[PDB]
Amino acid sequence: MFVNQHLCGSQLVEALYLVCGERGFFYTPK
Amino acid sequence: GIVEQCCTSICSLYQLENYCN
Repeated sequence: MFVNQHLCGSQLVEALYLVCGERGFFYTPK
Repeated sequence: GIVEQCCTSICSLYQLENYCN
């Protein structure tokens, strides 16, 4: 399942988007 | 942060949820 993979760049942002749903999220690559 | 935990190493659902508002 994608949550247990390497997720990089836009795939990481899209995973956050799908998992977090109405909560929204923060993406801080630092 | 999230890149180290989910891109450079293997992600988890906890790691993603830790960045939900």
